Amino acid sequence: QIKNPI
Amino acid sequence: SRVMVEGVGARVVRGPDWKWGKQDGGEGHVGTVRSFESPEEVVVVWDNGTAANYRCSGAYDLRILDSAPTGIKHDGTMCDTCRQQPIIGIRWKCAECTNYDLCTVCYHGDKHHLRHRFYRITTPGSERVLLESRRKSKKITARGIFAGARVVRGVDWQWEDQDGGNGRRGKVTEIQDWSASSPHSAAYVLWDNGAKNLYRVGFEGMSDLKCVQDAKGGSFYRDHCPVLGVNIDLDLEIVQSLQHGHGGWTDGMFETLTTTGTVCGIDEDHDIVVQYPSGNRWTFNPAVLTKASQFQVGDLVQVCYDLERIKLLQRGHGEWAEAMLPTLGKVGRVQQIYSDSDLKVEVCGTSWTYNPAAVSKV
Ligand SMILES: [Zn+2]
Ligand SMILES: [Zn+2]
Repeated sequence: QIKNPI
Repeated sequence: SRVMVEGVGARVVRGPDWKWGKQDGGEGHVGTVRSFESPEEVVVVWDNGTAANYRCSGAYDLRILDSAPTGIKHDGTMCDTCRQQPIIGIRWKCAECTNYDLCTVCYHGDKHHLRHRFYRITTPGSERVLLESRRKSKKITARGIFAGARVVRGVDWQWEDQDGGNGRRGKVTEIQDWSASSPHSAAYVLWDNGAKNLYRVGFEGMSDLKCVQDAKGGSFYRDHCPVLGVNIDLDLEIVQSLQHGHGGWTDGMFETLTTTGTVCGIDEDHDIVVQYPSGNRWTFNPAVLTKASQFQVGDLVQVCYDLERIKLLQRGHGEWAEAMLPTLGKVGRVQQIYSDSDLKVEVCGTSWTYNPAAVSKV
């Protein structure tokens, strides 16, 4: 699962 | 007061503030809302298998393609085309008619009048939002887990070795309702080993499947979707009455009422044979079908050289620009036929979008 900075 | 509905299971595509490259697999590619980290952050599992977190507050990385799998419904309404009652998912109300509404399938499926402007009513609590006409608005194609797609087991798989093993492949035959309260939330799969079954694709935010080859799931008006946070233009009964002695009607044909098929065959039976992106071929009475398009990719066409008319035609379809002036009378090549039947035409080295009436076959 990709973790975006946000 | 109005509040956000944390609609787990919503089928989504990229939104206006998208800045995450090709994570979704490209614009129009579909995914499932799995969960909400917070009211500002949402987790999506794309049909290509990629799972990731996205913004749904201040910035909006996602649009809702179909909320029907969440089971959200507008009690006391009915879709006046397909007669779904209550309307499940987003409600689309014609602003220019008395007491007329469509469901999402019928709205994106170009039912009613394309020149009639609609209100979007996303939830029962939503204030209605007047939209531009569909006829002047951009339409793109949905891609992902739809009929014809090549799939393997997904992250939420819990069905033993029905697929014959993790990584073994199958074909999506049809999108179905996992339950009556959750339409368009499942995919029926025919596995390569001959096994077959129904799997969750949206139901309760679950993703039992993962695309290795995505398929086209029909087209939609992107900018009309709310942010998260041949054809058949006749009623079903008329089609039914007309189909008597011309192929008849069965329930596997409901795709045809909102899907553009291509005339693949005629026959001796005074009737027609049409294929659809699902892979299915169906037979019809001629009176049931209406043509458009009359063009194919590769067709050489001359651009209309009557300025009054091409202005009318282009404006009528929301595609006029003064920079198009030097294309009048020029010969060009049909590069692509859009889902709203407008044409991508290569002319003067460049490509333009044309009303199909604004060009003539050479
Ligand atoms: Zn409908
Ligand atoms: Zn209307």
